[PDB]
Amino acid sequence: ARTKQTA
Amino acid sequence: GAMVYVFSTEMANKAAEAVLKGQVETIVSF
Amino acid sequence: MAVYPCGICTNEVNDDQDAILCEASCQKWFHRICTGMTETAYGLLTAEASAVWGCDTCMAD
Ligand SMILES: [Zn+2]
Ligand SMILES: [Zn+2]
Repeated sequence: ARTKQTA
Repeated sequence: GAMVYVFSTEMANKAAEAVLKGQVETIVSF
Repeated sequence: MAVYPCGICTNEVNDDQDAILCEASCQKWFHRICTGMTETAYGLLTAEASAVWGCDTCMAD
């Protein structure tokens, strides 16, 4: 899922 | 992969707790 | 003025905040805290390349 933690 | 598995917050929270306990399986339906 | 107003609180969703995109439907960003999502659920969803999240409103639809 797309988060702010996504690389 | 092409599949997309859709989580609610409730489901994600529950899944997360189970993952920590080593319960990683969920049964696909539709 | 916010570029990505939180789907719940309406405050800007910054890059240095835990936040998730409602990819299920509405495509708003939501602060993790606003959604009631745990840190662990947030890390899990991040790591799940095939998973997407939907906000409560979108999932109810
Ligand atoms: Zn918010
Ligand atoms: Zn939504």
